[PDB]
Order: sequence, then C-alpha cells, then structure tokens
Amino acid sequence: MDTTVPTFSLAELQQGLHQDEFRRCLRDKGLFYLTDCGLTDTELKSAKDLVIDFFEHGSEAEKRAVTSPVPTMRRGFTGLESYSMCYSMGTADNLFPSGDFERIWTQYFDRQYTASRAVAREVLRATGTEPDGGVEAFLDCEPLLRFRYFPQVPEPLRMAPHYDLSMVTLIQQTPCANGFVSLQAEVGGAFTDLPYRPDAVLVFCGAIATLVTGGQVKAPRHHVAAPRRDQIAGSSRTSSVFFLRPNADFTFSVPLARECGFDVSLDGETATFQDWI
Ligand SMILES: CC1(C)S[C@@H]2[C@H](NC(=O)[C@@H](N)c3ccccc3)C(=O)N2[C@H]1C(=O)O
Ligand SMILES: [Fe+3]
Repeated sequence: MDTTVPTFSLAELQQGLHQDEFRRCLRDKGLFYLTDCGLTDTELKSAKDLVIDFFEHGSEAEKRAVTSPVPTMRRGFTGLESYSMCYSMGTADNLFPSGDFERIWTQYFDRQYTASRAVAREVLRATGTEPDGGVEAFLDCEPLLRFRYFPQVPEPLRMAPHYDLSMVTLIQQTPCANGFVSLQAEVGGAFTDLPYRPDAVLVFCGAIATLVTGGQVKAPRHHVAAPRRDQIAGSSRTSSVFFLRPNADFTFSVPLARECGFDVSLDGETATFQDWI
C-alpha cells in the first residue's frame, strides 16, 4: 500500500523532532531524502564541472596517468579514452589530475563523509544502538565515493534489484533534461522513482544498518534502470554515491544475518566484513 518517500531535515532530527515518523520509516522503508545537512547543489555542480572538464580536455597521456590500474583498485577513472565514465576515491591512495582537482574533490569527499557520519549517528540513536567499541570508532571507517557521468550521443540489459553493503549510502544526482528517473526502489511492495530533489540528498540504509541495529532497520532493494532507444534526447546525468562502509574487522552474528534474506556466503558462527567480499 504505502509507496511514498519522506523528507526530513537533519537539524530538525537532532533536536528530537519527528521521532516516531523517523523510527517507523527506518523499520518499514530504510530510505529517505534529507535536507539541512551540510551539502549543497553548488558544491556538487563544481565537483562535477571539474570532472567533466577533465573528461573533455585532458591530454591522452594525462588520462593514462590516472586511469585505474586494475578493477580492484577502485580509485581513479574508467571509460574516458579511445556504458559510461566513472571516478572513485577513498580516504587514501587516491589519484589526481591536478592540484585544484585534489583540493575540490578532497573537500567534497570530507563533506560527504561528515554528512554520512551524521546521518548514521542519527540512525543509531533513533534505535538505541551502541555498537561494540562505541559509535565513534564504528563510524570512523573505510568509505568510498563513486561518481558516475553519463554523457550524451545519438547514432539494454536490465540488472536486478540489490541492497547495498553499507551502513548508509548518500546519493546526489543531477537531473535529466527529459524528466527520466533512472533510479528506482521498492517501497511497500512497489517500484517508486527517486528523482533529483532541490537541496535534498537521497539516503539508503544498507545491510550493515540492518545487522548493527539487530534487525530494526530495513535495507531497501533498488536498481538503476538504463533508458531505452527512445528517451535519449537530453538524458545526460550524473550521480554521486557515497558508501559509508565499516572497517574490515567489524563483526556480526550469522544467526541474525540470514534471518533477513542476505547472501549466506560463509559457513561459520560469526564473521567479519572483508571476507564477505
Ligand atoms: C548503482 C549503485 C548506486 S549501487 C551499485 C553497487 N553497490 C554495491 O553493490 C556495493 N555494495 C559494492 C560496490 C563495490 C564493490 C562491492 C560492493 C555499485 O557499485 N553500484 C552503484 C554505482 O552506481 O556505482
Ligand atoms: Fe546500490
């Protein structure tokens, strides 16, 4: 029945407002838009503008020097040379075309990481959860930021819904000129579209939220629908996805894990994050 996605301000949540609405949302939907956390459309536009700049005007040699050496190294670019381009970075071992690039993207990462820690803090507090070793050690982690740009042109294997392997994930997207929403999830047994919203950021909870809160938070299945050969006049878009992932050494009791419906990939009593990849 219920297929709407609520918006909340983070400031408002930190002041004890909307406690019930937010508790229920987490348990029943695991996803929500969020205002008044320290991100801006502008910050995003400028990080984007700088990447696209490089994509178009970068020497062939410059590009080689920061293309990702191997798929394992999820750092640097992919798909920019001679179904789209992609830039990835983490807390370290990053690759960088220029000095001003380093500064803008390092700052955009820190900001995204500060926001995503803040949201996570709120998700734990709402469900009364103190992970072992404390909230802060848990939240001080090994995150990853994938930015992805789909350019234009004019001259489709539908992948299946997944849940994310993250405490939380934050998505900012620029829109499509043609109104096409490429991002969909399951809210109350239906597929709901999740557009760009002005000065909001989309937030999925993930497996680790479910695990860490003892089952209290849902991790919604979602997928990125590509467009067909008919709605591509004005369908350039970007998204910026930030995975707040735990430290490899984090652990969870396996009775509880399969109890939800996640890939039982290890045959043990309890386990850690890293081997589950
Ligand atoms: C479409 C998405 C927003 S979600 C999807 C997927 N997320 C995961 O499975 C994630 N837990 C993961 C990432 C990398 C290695 C192992 C596991 C991913 O990556 N895609 C994103 C994207 O556009 O880059
Ligand atoms: Fe995902």
